[PDB]
Parts: sequence; structure tokens; C-alpha cells
Amino acid sequence: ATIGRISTGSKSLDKLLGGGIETQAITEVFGEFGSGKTQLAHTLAVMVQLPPEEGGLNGSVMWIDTENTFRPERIREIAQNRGLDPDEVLKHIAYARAFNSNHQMLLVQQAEDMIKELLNTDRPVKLLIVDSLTSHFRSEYIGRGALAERQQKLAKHLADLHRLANLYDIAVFVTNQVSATLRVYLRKGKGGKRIARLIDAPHLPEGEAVFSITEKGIED
Ligand SMILES: c1ccc2[nH]ncc2c1
Repeated sequence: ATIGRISTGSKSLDKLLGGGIETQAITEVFGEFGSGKTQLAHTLAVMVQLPPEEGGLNGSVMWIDTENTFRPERIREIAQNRGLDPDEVLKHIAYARAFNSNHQMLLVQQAEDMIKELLNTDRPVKLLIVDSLTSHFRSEYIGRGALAERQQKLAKHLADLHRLANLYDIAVFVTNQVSATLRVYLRKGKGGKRIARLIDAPHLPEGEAVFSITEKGIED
């Protein structure tokens, strides 16, 4: 299938990314507390449900939450401020809490079931979010005796995610804190604005995009 792109809500950020985040790819967004990476996740979970003319892919969402950062009320707010129906938008986000790193890996494996079910329907899964990719791995695998296993497990997890992205034409979006992935780094700008910097993209030039966080999620 042709690569599809989901608008981030920000024209500036979309331009930096070559149109939006890609299906058949993992986009990995880094940032510190309050960077906007989870706000971007919430915005994408709304945007993807729109038609292509509006920046979406007529899709469903699956969301794996590792430390309780998913906010249904924020989804409703973004949906309503974008002229959408908040209840319908929420219904098409399948949610799973991951309690630990093993569970998180299992959830990605098992997500394939719902992906298969929705595949040839009116609302195929088009966005799979893991927020965050590494919090459990960082917490569980401490020090050097644990580094080898941590990297091996994380690598396997990313491979599973890549497979779902490629096989089922899904945009995978993961958050992290400091190929395989397209890496975007968020930081605080001036006056409450946020700045995204794209780094080490094989076929997109590095660059920066300034964006805002609003009742619509993110936008220029
Ligand atoms: C949401 C995200 C991942 C999942 N795996 N299984 C069910 C499910 C729901």
C-alpha cells in the first residue's frame, strides 16, 4: 500500500515531517516533562479519524499507556474543538494499560488480533501509540548486569512494532526520553511555544518546527 500520512495538527510540524507521520513507520518522539509529546499523541489519536482531505486516514486507534498519561477528557476536548463528536472519537480508541515491560511486549503481540479484525472494515487501525516506549524497561533493568537483556527485549519490541506497521499499513507513534525509527526531539521554545527538531532522518533534511498547544491539541 502507498504510505499514508496523519497530520499532527501543525502545518509547520507536518512540513518538517514531509506531510505528517507515516504509516509503515515508527515515529519516536523524545521530550522532557511538559515537552508536548503526549499532547501530540492525543492530537494524532483524533486527527487519524478524519478523512484524508482533513489530514486523517479514516482510521481507528490502539493506545498502550505505560504510566497513566492517557486522558479521555483531553481527547473529548480536542475532538469537540475540531468540530468533531467526542463520544464517537473516544469509542474508536482501544486502550490498554501496560503494567510492566513483559506485559507491554505481550500487548503489542496481542494487538494484532484487533488489527486483523478491523483490517477490511470502515475503520481499520491506522495508529498504534506506545506512550511510553521505555519507562518500564528503564525501571526494571537497572545497571550493567541488566543492560544486555534490556536492549535485547527493547529491540524485539521495536521489531514487533515495525512488523505491525509494515504488514497492516499502520503509523506507529511512540514516546521516549533521552532507522529503526524516525526521531523527533521536542523542547521548550519562547513564550510557551514548543519546538520539534527532526534528527538523523535518512531521507528528510534535519530541521525545526515551532508549534503551539491549544484546546485543539497542537497546531501552529
Ligand atoms: C489496546 C492496545 C493494545 C492491545 N493489545 N491487546 C488489546 C489492546 C488494546
